Amino acid sequence: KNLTKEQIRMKNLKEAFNFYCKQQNVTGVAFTFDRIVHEQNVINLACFMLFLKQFNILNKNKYVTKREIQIMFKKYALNYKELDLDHFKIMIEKVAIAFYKEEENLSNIDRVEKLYQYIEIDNIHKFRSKFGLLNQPFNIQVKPFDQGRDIVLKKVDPVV
Amino acid sequence: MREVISIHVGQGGIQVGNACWELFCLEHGIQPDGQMPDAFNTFFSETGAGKHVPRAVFLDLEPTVIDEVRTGTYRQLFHPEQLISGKEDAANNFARGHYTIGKEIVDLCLDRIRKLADNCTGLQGFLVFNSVGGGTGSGLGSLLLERLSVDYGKKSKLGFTIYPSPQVSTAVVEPYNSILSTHSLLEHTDVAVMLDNEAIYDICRRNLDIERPTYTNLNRLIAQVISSLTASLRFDGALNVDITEFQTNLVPYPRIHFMLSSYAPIISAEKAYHEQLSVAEITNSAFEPANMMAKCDPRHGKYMACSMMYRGDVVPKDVNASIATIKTKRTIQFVDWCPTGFKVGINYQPPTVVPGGDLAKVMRAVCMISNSTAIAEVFSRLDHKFDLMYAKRAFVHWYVGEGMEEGEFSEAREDLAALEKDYEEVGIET
Amino acid sequence: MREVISIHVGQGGIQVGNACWELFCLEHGIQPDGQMPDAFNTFFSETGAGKHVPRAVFLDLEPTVIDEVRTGTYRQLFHPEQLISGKEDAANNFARGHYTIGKEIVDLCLDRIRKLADNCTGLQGFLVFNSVGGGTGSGLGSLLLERLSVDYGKKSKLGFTIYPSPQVSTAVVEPYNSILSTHSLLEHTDVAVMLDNEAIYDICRRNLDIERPTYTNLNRLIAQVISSLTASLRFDGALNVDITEFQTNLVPYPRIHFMLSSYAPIISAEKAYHEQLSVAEITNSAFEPANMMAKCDPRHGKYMACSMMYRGDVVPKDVNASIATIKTKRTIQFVDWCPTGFKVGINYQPPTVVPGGDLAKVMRAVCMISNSTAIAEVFSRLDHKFDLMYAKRAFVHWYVGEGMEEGEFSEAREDLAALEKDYEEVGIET
Amino acid sequence: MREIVHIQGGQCGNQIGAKFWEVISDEHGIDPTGTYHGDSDLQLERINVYYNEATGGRYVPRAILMDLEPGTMDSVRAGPFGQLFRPDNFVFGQTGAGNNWAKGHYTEGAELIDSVLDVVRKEAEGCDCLQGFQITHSLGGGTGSGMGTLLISKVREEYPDRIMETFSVVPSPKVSDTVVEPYNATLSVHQLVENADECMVIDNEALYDICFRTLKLTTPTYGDLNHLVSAAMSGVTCCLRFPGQLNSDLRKLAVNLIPFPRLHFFMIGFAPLTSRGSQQYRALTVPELTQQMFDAKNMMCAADPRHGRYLTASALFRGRMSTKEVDEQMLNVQNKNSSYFVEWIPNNIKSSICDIPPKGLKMAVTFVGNSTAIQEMFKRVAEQFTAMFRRKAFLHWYTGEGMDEMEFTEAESNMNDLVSEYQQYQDATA
Ligand SMILES: Nc1nc2c(ncn2[C@@H]2O[C@H](COP(=O)(O)OP(=O)(O)OP(=O)(O)O)[C@@H](O)[C@H]2O)c(=O)[nH]1
Ligand SMILES: Nc1nc2c(ncn2[C@@H]2O[C@H](COP(=O)(O)OP(=O)(O)OP(=O)(O)O)[C@@H](O)[C@H]2O)c(=O)[nH]1
Ligand SMILES: Nc1nc2c(ncn2[C@@H]2O[C@H](COP(=O)(O)OP(=O)(O)O)[C@@H](O)[C@H]2O)c(=O)[nH]1
Ligand SMILES: [Mg+2]
Ligand SMILES: [Mg+2]
Repeated sequence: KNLTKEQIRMKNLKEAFNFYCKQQNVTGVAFTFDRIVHEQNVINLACFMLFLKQFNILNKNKYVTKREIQIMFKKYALNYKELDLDHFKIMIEKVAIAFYKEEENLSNIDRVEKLYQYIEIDNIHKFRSKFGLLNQPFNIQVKPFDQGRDIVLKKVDPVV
Repeated sequence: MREVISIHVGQGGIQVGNACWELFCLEHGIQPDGQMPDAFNTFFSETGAGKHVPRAVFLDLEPTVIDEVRTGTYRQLFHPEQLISGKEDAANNFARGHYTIGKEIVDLCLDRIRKLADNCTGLQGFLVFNSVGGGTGSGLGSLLLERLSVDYGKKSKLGFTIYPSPQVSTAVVEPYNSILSTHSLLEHTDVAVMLDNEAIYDICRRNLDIERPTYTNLNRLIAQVISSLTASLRFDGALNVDITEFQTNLVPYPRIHFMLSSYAPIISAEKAYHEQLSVAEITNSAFEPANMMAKCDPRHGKYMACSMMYRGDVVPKDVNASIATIKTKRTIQFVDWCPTGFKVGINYQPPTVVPGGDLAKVMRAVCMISNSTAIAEVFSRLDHKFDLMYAKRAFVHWYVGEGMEEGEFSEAREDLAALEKDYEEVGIET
Repeated sequence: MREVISIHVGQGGIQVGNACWELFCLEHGIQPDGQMPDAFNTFFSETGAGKHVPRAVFLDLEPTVIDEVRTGTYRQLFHPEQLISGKEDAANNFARGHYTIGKEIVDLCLDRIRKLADNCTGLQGFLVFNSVGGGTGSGLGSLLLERLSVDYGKKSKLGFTIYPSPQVSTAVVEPYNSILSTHSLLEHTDVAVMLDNEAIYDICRRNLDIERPTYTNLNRLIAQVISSLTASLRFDGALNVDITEFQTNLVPYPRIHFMLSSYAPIISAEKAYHEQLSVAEITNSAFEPANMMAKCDPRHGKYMACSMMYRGDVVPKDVNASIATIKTKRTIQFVDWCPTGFKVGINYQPPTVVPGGDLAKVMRAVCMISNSTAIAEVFSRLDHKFDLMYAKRAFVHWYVGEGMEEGEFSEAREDLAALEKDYEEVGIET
Repeated sequence: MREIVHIQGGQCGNQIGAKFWEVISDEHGIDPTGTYHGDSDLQLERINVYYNEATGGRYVPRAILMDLEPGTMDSVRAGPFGQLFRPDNFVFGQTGAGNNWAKGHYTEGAELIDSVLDVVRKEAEGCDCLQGFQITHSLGGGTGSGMGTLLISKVREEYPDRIMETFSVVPSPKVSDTVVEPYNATLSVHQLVENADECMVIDNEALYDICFRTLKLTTPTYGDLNHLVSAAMSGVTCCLRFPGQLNSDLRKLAVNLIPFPRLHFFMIGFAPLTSRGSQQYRALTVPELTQQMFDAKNMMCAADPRHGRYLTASALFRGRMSTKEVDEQMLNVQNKNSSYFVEWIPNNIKSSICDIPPKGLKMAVTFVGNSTAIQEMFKRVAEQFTAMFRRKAFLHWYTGEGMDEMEFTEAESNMNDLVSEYQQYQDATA
C-alpha cells in the first residue's frame, strides 16, 4: 500500500498527533467515556509545547517562546483549547513561519518544507524515536542482578 | 389569552425571582404547594387538574442557589427540569460565561424557552432579570438576549438590570463586565430599568427606618415594582396599559431606552395610618429626587417622557389635578420638543401585602417609569472607572485567556462614547 | 381471549424475567404465593380454583440461578417443571450452546412451549429475553427462534436483546457470539430492541441520582418498559395498539427491524412533586438524545418511524399539540419519504410503583419505540472489534473444536456488511 | 461538586495538615472513627468537597501525605483523628534529604515522585468536577521545598486549566532554625512563581507575635500556630461548603485579587482573636471585626502593611449579618485610608457573606489582601542569600549532586526582577 506525499507525511504526522493526544494529563473526576474519546482525538497546549520541546523548536528563538506559542495556540486552536488533526497541521505551519521568520528570503511554503526536513518527518523511524512521554507505569506501588537477561534460546535450527 | 415569560439568570436574578414569586403566588391565592385551597393565566398555566406551574425558568452555573431553591418550601411548585444548573461557576469573568461554559448550557435553556412558548397563545413578551456586575449573569444574559433576538424577532423583551453603585461595590472588576454587558444589551433589549443597590438602601433607611437591611428587603421592593407594572394585564381597570404600548410612549429613539423608576408610598404600619395618603401627596413623593430607585439626580437633566401607574381607589380627576400641579413646579422641567409627557394608568386592585414583610397595607399606590436625560452620569462614571484600569491593561489577562479578543474592549468604549454624545445631542433645545 | 408467552434464557434473561414478574404480579394484585387475597388473562391462566400460573418458561444450562429462583419467595408461583435447567454451562462459548449441549435440552423446551400454547386460544405472539454476550443465552436463543419459526410460522416474536456497551465490557470474547447471534436473529425475529447497559447506567446516574447501581435497578427499568408496551392489551384505552399492529407501522422493510427505546419521566420521590410533569415536558424529555435506552446518538441519523405510548390521564389534543412542537424543531429531522412518522397510543392506567424501588408514583408517563438510521454505528463498532481478533484467528480454536465449521464466521461478517450497506441505501433522499 | 484534593509534604506541612483535618472534621461533626454524629442537615449536603465515601458509611479524606523520611507520618498516625487517613496514600523514602534542596529535587525526590504522582492521578481522575489542588509545605526545609515545588510543576503540566493553591512558610531571619535556609528558600521561590496560581506566605515570627500580643497566652507551642493556620485555611473555602448571600469560589477570588499573572503572593489574617479573660468584655459587631481585620499586627506575616499600598483586598465574612452594614464599613475603611490604597484601580475591596459561622463563634472574618509591602521579605531573603553565596559557603553540598552555580545566579536574578517589578506598580500613577 501507499500514501500521498503530503499524507505519508500526513500519515507520519497523524501518528505523532495520535501519540501526543494520549499524553494529556486530564484534570478532573468521574469523566464520561465520550469526553475521554474526545480528549484522545485532540491536543492541548501542554502536549503541543511538549511536541515542540521534544523536536527542539521551543524557546530556540524569540518567535517560538512559551508565551508566543500560547498566543498562537489560543488563536488557531478549536475552542481556544484544543487542536484536532487539521488544526494541528495548521499550527505546525504557523510555527514554521514563526521559527524561520528572520529568514526573509524564504517563502512560507519553503519555511514549512524546511521545518518538515528539520523534524525528519520523511523518516518514520527517526521521527518516531523523538516521541517522548509525560508519565505512566501500570499501577504497581513501586521502588546486583538488575541488568537485563536476554535469554537467547538455542536454535533447534535447520542444522540442529 | 395573554402571557409573559420571566427569565432569571445569576445569583441576584434568582434571589429576586424568589422574591417576586412569593408575591405573585400570594396575590393570586395559590399556596406554596401550587394548589388552590381567570387572572392567573398571565403568569401561570393550568395542568388540567390541581396545581399551577409558573412560566419562569431559573439559570445559573453555580449550583448552590438552585439547590437551596429545590429544598425550600417551594420545591413542589417549579417544574423539576426547568431549574437549569451548571457545575462550574464563571467566577465574575465575563469571557467565561459568553465563550467557554455558557455555550454548552444555552442550548438547554433555549429548548426550555421553546417548550414554554409553544404553550402560550397570546405571548406579550419576555422579562429577564440579571445582576450586571457578575460573570455568569451578564454573560448568559447577553447570550440569551442575542439568541432570542434572532429566534423570535419582534417580540418585546424587558430587562431589570442592577448596575453597580457609584462608590459602593462588592467586586473589584465589575466595571469591565458591566461595560461589556451594556454594549451587548444596548442593541438587543427594548427596555432597560436601572436598579442600583445604594439608592434602595437609602430608601429603606429613610422611609422603612431599617438600619440593618439585607438583600431580601431590597428584593421585596423590586417585586412590588414588578407587580405594579404587570397588574394591568390581569386585573380590571379604568385606564389599561399593555406592555406593547411602551416603545410608542417612553422611547423617543431606538437607542435611548434606559430609564429609572420610583415607587410611593413606602411606609411602615407603625406610622402609616396617622396620615391620609391622598393621591396628591403620593404623586408628589414619587417625583422627589431622593425617592428615585436609582442613585441619579433628576434635577441635573431634563425629562423626556413619564409613564406612571396607579392602583387602588384613585379617581382620574384627582390624577389630572395632580399632574397639573407637577407641571406648575419650576424645579421640574421637561424637554422642549415634548409638550405633554405623561402617560397615566389606573387600576382597581390595591397592592397586596406579604406577611412578615416591611410594607404595610394601603389603598392607594403609585409606580412611575420615567425616561430622563440625567441618566448619562452613571455612564460617565462607569466609563471613568473603566479607563483607569484599562490604561495599564490590568486584569485583561483573565479575559484574553478565555477566548476573547484584545480589541473587544475598545469597541464597547466607543459605543459608550456614542451613547453619551447621543444623550447630549437629544437634550439641546431647538 | 388474548395471550402472550415470554421466554427467558440465560442468566441475564432470567434476572430480567424475575424483575418483570414482580411487577406484573404487583400490577394485577396477585400475591407472591399466586393467590388473590378479567385483565390477568394476558399473562396468566386460571387453574379452576385459587392460584394463577404465569405463561412463562425459564431456561438455563447453569443451575445456580434457577435454584435461587426455586427457593425464594416465588417458589410457589411458577409450575415446578417449566424451570428447565441443565447441568453443564456453555461457558461463553456460542458453539457449545448451539451444537453440543443445547440440542439435548431444546426438545424439552419445545414440548413445554407446545403444552403452554395449546391452552391459549387467542395467542398474540411470543416474547423472548436474552443477554447476547453469553454462550448459552445467544446459542439457545438462536436455536429456539429457529425451531419456532418453522413450528408455528407467521406468529410474531419479539426480542429484547442486550448488546454489549461501546467500551464497557465484562467478557473478552463477546463480539464473536454477538455477531453470530445477530446473524441468527436477523432473518428470524420480527422485532429487536436495543438494551445496552452503559446508557441505562448513565440514565440512573443522571436522573435517579444513584452513584452505585446494581443489575436490579437496570432490570426494574426494563420491566417498566415491558409493562408500558403491553399495557394496551389488558387495560381500557382511548387509542389502543396491538402487537400485530407493529410491522405495518415501524418496519419499512423486512430486513430493518432494529430500533432503540426511551422512557420518561424517570425521577425520584424526593424531587418529583415539585414540578408539574406536564405531557409536553415529558414528551420533550423522551426525545432527548441523552435519555436513549441504548448508547446511540439519534442526532447522527434520520428517523424512520416513531411509535410512542402514553398512559395515565393524558388527553389526545395535548398529545397532538406536542407532536407539532417536535415536528417544528430543527435538530430532529425525519426521512424524506415519510411525511408522517408518529403512531400514538393512549391508555388510562397509570404506571404502578414497586415498593422499595427507585421510581416514584406519577400520573403521566410516555414510552417511545423509535426506528432510526443512526443505529448502524453499533454494528460498525462491533464489526471493527470483531475484525481485530479475527485477523489473527484468535480464540477460534475454542469454536472449531465444538463442531462449528471454519467458514461460519465469514458469512456473519458478510451479512453485517450487507446490513450496513442497506442502512446507508435506505437513508439517502430521492 | 467543584471539590479539591489535599496534598501535603514535609514535616511542617504534615503538622499543618494534622490540625487542618481535625478542624474540618470537628466542623462537619465527623468522629475520629469516621462516623457522622452531627446535628444540622447542612453538615452533610456538601461533604463531598473534602471527604470520600466508602462502604460501611464511614468517610475518608482525599489527602495525600508524602515525605522523604517515615518518622513524621509514623507519628501523625498515632495522634487524634490520625486513623481517618487511608494507609494507601502514605508514601515515603528510606533516606531523607537532610535539608538539602538538591537531594530532595534532583537525586532522591525524582525517583520517588512517580509513586505519589500515581496516587495523585488516581484521586484527580475519579472526582466529579475538579476545582483544584491546595498545597501545604515549608520553604525552610530541603525535602519539602524541593519535592513539593517539583510536584507543583508536574501537576501544572498535566492540568493547566485547574487552579492551584500553595500555603508556604518562608524562613524569617528573626527565628532561624536552619543555617541553609536562604539557599533553599531562594531556589524554591524561583520555581514557585512560575507555576502556582495562588500563594499565601506564613511566618512563624508573626504567629509568635500574635500569640504573645493579642491572645496574651504565656507559653505558645506549635499546636497554637497550627490551630491559627488551620482556622485561616478553613475560612477561605467556607462559602464553597455552605450557603450564603454571595457565594464566591476560589476561582472568583483568583479573578478579583490577581491583577497581573506574576503578582499572586498574598498575606492573610483571621479575626476575631481575643484572650480568655477578655472574651466576655468584647461584643461581636461588624465594626469590631473590620477594625481588627485591617490591624497591622493581625497579619500572619511580619511584613508591615502600612509600608506600602494595597493593590486589592478581600474579606470573607461568616455568620448571619446585614449586607448594608458590611458594604458601608468596607467603604469607610477605604475612605479613611486613601493613602494606603493604590489610586488607579477604584473600588479594590471584595466582600463575601456566608451564613454558617464557625462552631463556637457567631461571627468570623478571613482577610486576603494583595499588597506591595511583601517586597521586604524577598529583600531580606535575597540579602542573606547574597551575603552567604559570595563566599561559596555550603555550596559543595549542592554542587555534589549535579547542580551548578548557574542555576543559583538565574534564581537570584529572577527573584530580584520579581522584587523590582512588584514595586514598579507601587510608584505607578494615573
Ligand atoms: N439587588 C441585589 N443585588 C445583588 C444581589 N445579589 C448579588 N447582587 C449584585 O450582583 C453583583 C455580582 O453578581 P452576582 O449576582 O452576585 O453573581 P452572578 O451574577 O451569579 O455572577 P458570578 O459571580 O459569576 O456567579 C454584586 O455586585 C451585587 O451588587 C441581591 O440579592 N440583590
Ligand atoms: N442488563 C443486564 N445485563 C446482564 C445481566 N447479567 C448479565 N448481563 C449481561 O450478559 C452478558 C453475558 O451473558 P450472561 O447473561 O451473563 O451469561 P449467559 O447468557 O447465561 O451465558 P453463559 O456465560 O454461557 O452462562 C454480560 O456481558 C452482561 O453484560 C443483568 O442482570 N442485566
Ligand atoms: N507551624 C509549625 N511550624 C513548624 C512545625 N515544625 C517545624 N516547623 C517549621 O519548619 C521549619 C523546619 O522545616 P523542616 O522540618 O526541616 O521541613 P522538611 O525538611 O520538609 O522536613 C522550622 O523553621 C519550623 O519553624 C510545626 O509543628 N508547626
Ligand atoms: Mg454566582
Ligand atoms: Mg451463565
